[PDB]
This record gives sequence, C-alpha cells and structure tokens, in this order.
Amino acid sequence: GPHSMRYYETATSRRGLGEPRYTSVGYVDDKEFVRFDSDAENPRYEPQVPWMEQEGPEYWERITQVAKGQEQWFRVNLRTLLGYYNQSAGGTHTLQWMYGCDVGSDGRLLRGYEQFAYDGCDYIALNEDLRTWTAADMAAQITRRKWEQAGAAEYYRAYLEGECVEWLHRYLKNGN
Amino acid sequence: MDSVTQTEGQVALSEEDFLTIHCNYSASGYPALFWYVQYPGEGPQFLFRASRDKEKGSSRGFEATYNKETTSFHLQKASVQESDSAVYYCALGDPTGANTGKLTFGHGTILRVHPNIQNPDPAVYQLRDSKSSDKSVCLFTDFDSQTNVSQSKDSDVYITDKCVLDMRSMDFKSNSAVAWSNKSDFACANAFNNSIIPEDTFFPS
Amino acid sequence: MTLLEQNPRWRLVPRGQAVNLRCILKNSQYPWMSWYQQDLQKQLQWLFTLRSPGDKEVKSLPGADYLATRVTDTELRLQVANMSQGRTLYCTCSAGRGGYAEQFFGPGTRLTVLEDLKNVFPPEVAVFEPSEAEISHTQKATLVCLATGFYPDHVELSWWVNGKEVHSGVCTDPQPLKEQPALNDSRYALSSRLRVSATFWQNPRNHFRCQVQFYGLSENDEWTQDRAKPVTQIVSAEAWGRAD
Amino acid sequence: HPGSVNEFDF
Repeated sequence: GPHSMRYYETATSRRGLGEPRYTSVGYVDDKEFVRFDSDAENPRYEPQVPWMEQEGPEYWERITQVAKGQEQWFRVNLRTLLGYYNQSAGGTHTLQWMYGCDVGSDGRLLRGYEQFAYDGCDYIALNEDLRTWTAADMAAQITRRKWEQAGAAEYYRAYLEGECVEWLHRYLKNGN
Repeated sequence: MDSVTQTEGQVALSEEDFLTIHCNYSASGYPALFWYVQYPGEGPQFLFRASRDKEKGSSRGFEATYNKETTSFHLQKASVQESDSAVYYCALGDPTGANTGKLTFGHGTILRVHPNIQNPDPAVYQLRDSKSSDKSVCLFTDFDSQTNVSQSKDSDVYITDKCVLDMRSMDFKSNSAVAWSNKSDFACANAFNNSIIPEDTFFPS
Repeated sequence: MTLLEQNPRWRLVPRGQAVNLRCILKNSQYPWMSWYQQDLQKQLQWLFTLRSPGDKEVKSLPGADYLATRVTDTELRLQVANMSQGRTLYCTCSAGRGGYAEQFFGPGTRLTVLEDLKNVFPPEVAVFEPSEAEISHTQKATLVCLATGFYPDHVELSWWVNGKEVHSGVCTDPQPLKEQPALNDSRYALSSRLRVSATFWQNPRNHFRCQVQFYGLSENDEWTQDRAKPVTQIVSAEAWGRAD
Repeated sequence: HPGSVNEFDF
C-alpha cells in the first residue's frame, strides 16, 4: 500500500522561563521513529525504533545541529507573531510546523505538506499544488506576501519532491 | 571536506563559439547550486540557481543542469558574445541543513570573448608625445583576433596586452597593443619581434 | 534601485593598521546581510551572515582579522584589523538565510596595504598623437595615453573630448604593469587608446584629454619628504587636433 | 530526514 513521512516541530514560549520548549517528532506511517526534546540535558535527535539503529554517527550530528538552529527560527518567529497579533511578551504561545510527504505503492509522491499553526489555530499552509499558500487571516497575509515574493513554495517543494520521498523510501527498506 | 572546483582559470573564445565552464562540487545532502558573474569593474551578481537533481538553471542564454550523479553543474552557452566577457563563479549553498548563510565559491573562471575582425590590416605606427620631448610609443594595431602579444625579453622595454576598441558610430572594431621604453636603442621596427607578428604587417618610414 | 551603501569606497591602510567599514541596507525586503572578501587572486570567501541587531562575530583569515557586528535592522559593521594583504570587502543582502535566496552584492570597500608610505607617487600622464602613416593607411587616428611611475596600482583613466567623457573608440588596459617587475613594491604604468576618424583628429577645434584619477594619501596623514605629498589627485594630459 | 533550518521568516 501507500506510506507517509511526517515531522511535527513545536515551540512553546513559557511564562517565567523565556527560553522556549522546542520539540521535533518524526513519524513514518504514523509511528514515531525520532524525537528531539530541547528540555533534555545536552539534547540530541534520538531514534525511537530499532530500525533507526543504523543511520551512523554523522546523521545524528548533522540533524542535532539542525534542531539547534531550528530552535533560533521558532523563537524569532514566535516574537514576530506577538507583533503581528499585537499580544504582549512573557505570554504562553505555541507555533506548530507539520510537514512531510505521502507516497503510493510505487514510492512516487501523492501529497506534500507545509502547515503552520499559531496557538492551536492554523496560520499559513501550502496547497496541494506545492506552488501557492492559504493564509488564515490578516497577520498571515503579511507572511504570504513576503513568501510569494521570495519563492518559498519552490524552496519547500524541492524538499517535498526530493529528500522527503527518497528518505521515506530508505526508511521503508531499513524497517521491513 | 565541502568544496567547489572550477577546472579552468581562463577561457579565450571568438564570438559565436561554444562555451563550457566545468563546476564540480563535494557536499552530501541537498545543497542548492549557483552561478554568479562579475562583469569588469563591477561586483558579483546572481545568474541562476538549481535546487534539485536534473534541474536546468538558465539566464542570458547560459544554462547548467544539476547532476548529483557526477556532482556537476557545468555552465554552457551555445553562442557567446563579446558582452559575456567576465568572471564566472560556481557556488555551493550550505549543505549541512544548518543554513549558516555560507556560500562556497569556486576559484572563478575568466572568460575573454574576442570579436571576429572582418578586414584585418596589421601595422606598427610611431606616435610622438603631444608635450614635444623626445618621448614616443609604438602602436601594434589592426591585427586579427587569433594573433597574440607576448612581453619583451629585455625588462627595460614595457609592452601591454592586446585590447579591443569599438568605434560604435562606424560599426568597426580593432585590436591593439602598445610598446614603449627609454633605452635610446628602442625601435618600432624591432619591438614585437619577441611576438609572433603577421608577415603581412605595415612598417612605415 | 540601489539596495546597499558601503563606506568607505576605498582606503589606503598601513600594514598592521585597522579600518572600520559600514554597510547600509536601503530595502528591508532583503534583511539578511553578509560580508565576503575578495583577495588579490580574485577568490571570494564568505566571512559572516548576521540577521539580528546585537549579533557580533569574529574570524581570522590569511591577511586580515575581522569583527562583524549587526548594529540595527539596516546597519552592518566590519572592523578589519592586523591587515597584511589588500582585499575588497563586499556587503551582501538577501531575502533569505542564503541556502536558497540569492545574494545582492553592494559596491564594495577596496583596502590597499602598503609597507611604506614613501613608495606613494602620483602617475605622470602623457598623450601621444596619431601617426601620419596611420591616417594615410586607414583614414583613422589613434591617440595613446600613458600613466607611469604610480604606486599603488589604483587609478581610473578616462578620455574627455571637448569637455565630454567618451567610451566609443576607447580601450584601456584591464591591469597596470610593474615598471620594475622584480622589486616587490614596484611603481606601475597603464595604457589607453582613443581612436577617431582622421577628419575628427584633423579638426583643430577638437580637444582630447586623458584624465587619471589617482588614489593616495588623505590630508589627515603626516608627510615630510620634500617632494609633493602624493594625495588623491587628478593628473591630465591633452592634445589638440592638427590640420597637418 | 527533518527539514533544514527554515530559509525565510514570517
């Protein structure tokens, strides 16, 4: 049958903490296979399945650096979203980014996802064409404009149609 | 480690010739690849990008295809123009996924496109300083684009690279090199000897 | 129109001395800002990409040490210290982090390094008139301009005909020559050709000026060598058309 | 294979 790979990256800014809680959870076919937890000590990406015990040390080093850098992106953009929605600092807010790919039996892409949600409500999302954006509201429109101008859809589509589909194929070979 | 290699330092073509500049890189992951061009006296500027295997980028009649199998991004143009004369840089986007901003640039390749000169008429004229004085220069001019100008053997007699001027109003181009020294034994007749002159040149009295 | 301003455009830097560079972003569409060096071998190397006001970073490469600071949403600074080899510094900007969005290069700061401040000389400029033989043979007349004995190698040569800068008929050498090519700190020369119809040259009312802008000392450098303080100056030479 | 550090800000 068909198959999916899906990552869910979340940042929640906290009240008297200020350093946000960052998490990343990868799934294939809706089973958790990797996780990063910023509230861990010296936090790294860690396999959650036996069939991820053979990616080799530099995969884990590389995506652990990505998490650290992605944490900088969630925290900058949480505080941009404060401005865009005219709320105040030392709030509790959540940014969620869901992305990945569905493939059919043949391993070819059926569907791609890039969805952003602020405080449980969706903010901007990539349409099935992988070429245009749906903005929820007036704040999201600002973002949609900047991203149409900068060709962000093409940028995400290169991941969606290349790396995502190729890695979902390898993960399905690893874990028969 | 991560790298970009451009096989050529310099490439010399005539107008309408076929151009390829080789770019090979070493990077794992899914880096974007780029070409930049620096026209003479200017800053570098973007030409095009490719972000996926087998994607062809193009601008201004140039193209390159992303080839992950040969880690290649060879720049080509079917028919170059004199206005393509420039330095072309291949660049690797950051491939670690950390997106630090670093572009990794190859060493650059200098492209000199020479015009097709329709009515050659090589000659070596003497020119005198406008401020009187016994100071003078030698003009090697009107020679075809496939002639080349090498330095002197003497280091007291200075000699300059060919150079193309365009008289736009009378749609005419001409190469020239200049040669001058203070050696008193300096001669216009015997000053490009250390160069493969045509046999056809003029050498007035 | 122009996305970035850089200052200074150029600067003569005694070996070991420090220089401050600034870059101004004219358009907030492109808020990511970078520094790149170009060394004298024309190699481009990334130094920094800095997004946030307050980001300060530090790097050491052959020839120069660097402190880069993102000061405001529109201002990028670079301190270049312990300079041992000349380079150009380009500010760049981008709508993106730079793994994907292209870089727009600003106009660049050219830094020249000289060991010794008493190897600084202006050019001498001379104009050489068309050969009568060339006018006979072709019905065209070529003027040649020479700038000689200058150091360092940063000049700009233009041709002026009847008070108007011209481009048509002009070819300037892409690069100076070292007059004493051994002598590691040799003075330079430069040639340019302007070629007109023999008719234009033959008209005695037509005036031809070869103008060489030379980049040298400031009025805020000390100087005691008797011969004229070799400041940033323009040196020209001229010829008038002859009926002859 | 997670995504790379996001190229663009909101």
